[PDB]
Parts: sequence; structure tokens; C-alpha cells
Amino acid sequence: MKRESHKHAEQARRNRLAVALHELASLIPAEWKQQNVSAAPSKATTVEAACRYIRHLQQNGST
Amino acid sequence: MKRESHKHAEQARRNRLAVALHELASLIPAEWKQQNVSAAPSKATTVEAACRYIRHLQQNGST
DNA sequence: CTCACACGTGGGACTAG
DNA sequence: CTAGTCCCACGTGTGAG
Repeated sequence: MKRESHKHAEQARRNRLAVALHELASLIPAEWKQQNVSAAPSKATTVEAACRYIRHLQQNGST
Repeated sequence: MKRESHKHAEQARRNRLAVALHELASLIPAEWKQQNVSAAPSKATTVEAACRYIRHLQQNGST
């Protein structure tokens, strides 16, 4: 039963979710992801602010 | 000594990272995605994407 | 303690024999 | 049926502070 690999595999898989996610804040220019309620530089929070630098960025109507 | 049952501490906390991936999905452009090689619609595979957009949105107009 | 975390695990679409 | 892929998510033993 390939769960034997599914391990070696679904690890590589769950890993991808990291390399990249890592590589988001890795260069979230918006360094405020450095300064706030941030209870963890690893997933969630970083991603909360990760959507943020974009959230600033999606400003499309300069007066 | 909830060193087993503390359980919920994971997902009840994980939930954020879920939607973090999700708001990361709200301000990302489907219309963009055509550029990106389809990976599969996953809670990992698209963290890949938010980078793409972001890495991009930065140098907007530069020529 | 409270956090955050990476492992296995059963797994349920989907596909190729 | 049989198993090989996908990627989802829970339940945890652990380090860290």
C-alpha cells in the first residue's frame, strides 16, 4: 500500500506549501509583517500581512 | 497536561492560516492565473501564485 | 504555559490496468 | 477490483521562551 511512499510523498507535498509560503514573507517587501500582533513568523500571520502588501498594492484610483 | 488533547489548539488556530491562504486568494486575479502554469487548485499550490502577482505588481509601469 | 510545527494517516475524486 | 497519483486535514510528540 503506497502510503509507504505517500509519506515520503505527502511530505514533499506538505513541504511545497512551505518553500513557497516561506518565500512569500521572504520578500514581502511590506516589512510591517515584522511589526505587529504577529504571534508567529511561519504561517497564518505572515500570510495575513502577506495579503496586506498586496492589499495596499491593490489601491487603484489615485487622486 | 493536555499533551495530547490540547488538539484543537492546532486547527482552531490553523483556521487562520487557512483563510490567510484564502485572503491571499481574494486579492489575487483569476485573469492573471492564465499566465501561470496550472498547478492544481490547492491550499498550497496557490501560495505559489500570490508570489507571482506580488513579485509582479511591484514594478508596475517601469519601462 | 502557550506557540507554533512538522510527522502519518486514513483518505475520498480520478485515473490507468 | 488494484494500485498509483493529489492534495486536506486532523492529533501529536517537542523544541523555545
